[PDB]
Amino acid sequence: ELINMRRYRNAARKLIHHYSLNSTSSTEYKISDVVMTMIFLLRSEKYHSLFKLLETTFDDYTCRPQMTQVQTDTLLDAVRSLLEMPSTTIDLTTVDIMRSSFARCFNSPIMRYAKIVLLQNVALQRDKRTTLEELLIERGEKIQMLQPQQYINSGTEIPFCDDAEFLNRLLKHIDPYPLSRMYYNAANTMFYTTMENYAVSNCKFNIEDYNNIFKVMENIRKHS
Amino acid sequence: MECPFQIQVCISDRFFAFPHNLVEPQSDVGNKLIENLIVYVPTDDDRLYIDKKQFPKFNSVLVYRHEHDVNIDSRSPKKTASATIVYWNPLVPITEIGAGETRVFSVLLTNNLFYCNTMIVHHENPKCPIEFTYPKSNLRPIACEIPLSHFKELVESNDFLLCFNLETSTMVKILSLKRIFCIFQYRKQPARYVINLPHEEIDNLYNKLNWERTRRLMKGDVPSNCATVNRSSLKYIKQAQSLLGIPDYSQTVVDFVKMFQKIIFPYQLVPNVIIKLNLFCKNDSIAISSSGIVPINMPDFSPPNTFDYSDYANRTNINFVTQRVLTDGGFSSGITVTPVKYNYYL
Amino acid sequence: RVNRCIFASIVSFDACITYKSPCSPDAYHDDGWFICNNHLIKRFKMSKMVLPIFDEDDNQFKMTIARHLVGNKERGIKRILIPSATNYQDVFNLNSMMQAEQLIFHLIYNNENAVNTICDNLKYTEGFTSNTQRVIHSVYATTKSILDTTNPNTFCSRVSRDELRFFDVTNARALRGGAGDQLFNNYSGFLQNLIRRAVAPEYLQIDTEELRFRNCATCIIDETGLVASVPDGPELYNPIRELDRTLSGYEEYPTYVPLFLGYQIINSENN
Repeated sequence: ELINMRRYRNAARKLIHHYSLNSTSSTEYKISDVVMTMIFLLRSEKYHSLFKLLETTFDDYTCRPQMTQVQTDTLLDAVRSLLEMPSTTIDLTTVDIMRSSFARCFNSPIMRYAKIVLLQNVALQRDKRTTLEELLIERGEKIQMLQPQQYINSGTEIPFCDDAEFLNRLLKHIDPYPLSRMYYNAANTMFYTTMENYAVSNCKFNIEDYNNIFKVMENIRKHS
Repeated sequence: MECPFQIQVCISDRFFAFPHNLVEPQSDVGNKLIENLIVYVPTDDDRLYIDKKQFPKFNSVLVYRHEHDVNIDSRSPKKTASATIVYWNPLVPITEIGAGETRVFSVLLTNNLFYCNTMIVHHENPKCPIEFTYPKSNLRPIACEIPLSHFKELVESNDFLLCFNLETSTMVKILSLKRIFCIFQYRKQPARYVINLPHEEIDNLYNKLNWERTRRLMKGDVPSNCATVNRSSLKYIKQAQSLLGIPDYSQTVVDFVKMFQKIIFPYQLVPNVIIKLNLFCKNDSIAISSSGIVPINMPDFSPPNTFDYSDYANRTNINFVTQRVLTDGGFSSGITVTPVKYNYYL
Repeated sequence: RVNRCIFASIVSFDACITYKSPCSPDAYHDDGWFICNNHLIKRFKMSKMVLPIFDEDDNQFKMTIARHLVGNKERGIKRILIPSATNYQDVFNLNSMMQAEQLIFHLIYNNENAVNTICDNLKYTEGFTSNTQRVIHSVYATTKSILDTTNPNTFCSRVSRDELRFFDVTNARALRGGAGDQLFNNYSGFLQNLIRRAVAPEYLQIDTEELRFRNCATCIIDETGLVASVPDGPELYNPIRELDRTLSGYEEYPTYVPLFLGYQIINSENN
């Protein structure tokens, strides 16, 4: 055939993992990748729903599209089959994030060196932007209502494995792991989780203040 | 492997000892009986179980250890018309043919003899030796390479420990094992036994035995219900036992399988023990009436297209049922729903 | 990484008084022995050491061997290195050692009656079911899991020609030199393996070549077990400034007398 289906499959997989799951992967993505992905979606009849969704945002990029329950189910099935990750939560927030990101990209002009913009954009519910204190108080009110679940009172010292071999084997198994990769993954993961929760919360985040000041505080207190 | 046309092969379980009565002189075109008889054996050890006085017909007897030769191909064996030749449990390609007939009495049927002629002496009502492991008895070890020494003990004693020197090549180990197994199958009562070898080698030996019995069956030998059991199946049996079987029965595998044989028929389905005991090669069972087992199948095969799955295979139905069960149970994940699709025919 | 000494599991199953584990680090090695050198020198009169067998082609091959731990004036039970089944309790007065030691020794000699008596008497003590029951179960399980491997390998040796170890005394006239071959064979598999790995033969036969190390015997097997009494003569000595200045490193040639008894046969295949 005239289409490298495998390579376009790989490109679409990478881009969707980059935008939707927002996995730790972070590399430069060029117009080639988006073109390949759109062609891949258009080619597959199964993915015509996703293709139509992406196309719709070209004109108006400021709204969640209206669908039916069956349409949503089929869309979830198509996305799950594409990603080949049934063991994940991709219910609705994933789709909204993807629509927002593609709305930004398609309605963005050409740039020489990236844009590097946070995915805090085009939130839903059309709610006025809310403050941390207001939402925190409102939600804590619900939290403080009732319903604990376990009553551990006396308190036993935190157990520790006394066998050294059980520790030396673990050290041997875990040693080859590079520490930098682990730290980078964990940090990026916390960042993305906070970003998604905040975006759904429909509030105004601190781009380079709250997490940044937290890091600064840790470094200063440990150092000086 | 293309056997020469002068070879005659007799195979029987009771050939672990030399069959003196069956050895007779052969006549070539010279039409003169040849009395110089020459015999071959696997190892020098077997020489100590061949009487020179058990051949009244023959004038002179010469014994040799059958040592493999390379200068002579099996396609055109060397001919020595000056002496009759009779082999015994050969383990390498035969290379020497006596005048006229050349019988080969063996208890093992390798590939080298497969394409030769054959006269199997099948067996009636074999006993199945019992395999177990100690983890309370006086274990009686046996020299596997020379079982003929301990014939009286094998007849009388009950527990036995297969023991092999590291010298023995794989073929000789196989031959000794087959000897001892035939001895057991001829025993008056089942005998317990174990092997003092690493498990992988035991599996290799049992694969060899299974293929040997397959060749025997393909030459018309009567089937034997006694056979070895795969180690993975043994682990599954041990897990089932630990789950519910308290003691260590002698034939606990047979116990499980018959304990489910009691139910195979009336409910019309395979007991899952059999399924796990076994890609494709799907097993079934029968009754005198026409009906299969796994789906209650007809005697032909899996039907090609019996009825549509529109109401089930659609993603909407499976999703609705999944959401219903998840909401009712309070789960968030860990539950999988599959449509009832394996419906051959009711 | 894992120790392989039977005495390495010795524990005071009282839950109050601590227990000792004097086993040396070498007891973790799977060299064939099953005793830590400390316990070997403590309970028995043995001291692990190795002997290398070379050739004219400079090839390495070493075998296990033991050493005396008795002096000269000691007699009677003191001369016994490894007692027999009947005469072990008296020489070891098991009533004086820890109960776990007694249980282990009974298992070694396969004294089932002693094991059953110790178990059913230990049923009586208070707090037994709490933790002493599980401790006795752990000790018994470990002892079984150490003994078990030995019996097959000892049994298989007692089956076929691979290595024909004959304890026949050289120079048949000699002395008592009892052919206790079956008294050895009356030992448990662990004891048989230990004695085989402890004493080496005087004549050795590899393939067809013949090798000899000692002109006479060193120990001897008797109804009271293996006793380090040299046949036909007094026992050998055991050691346990100017002239010293002029004597430098001159191949000290250790004077302690190691074990030497029996006859061995080596087939081509053994390694």
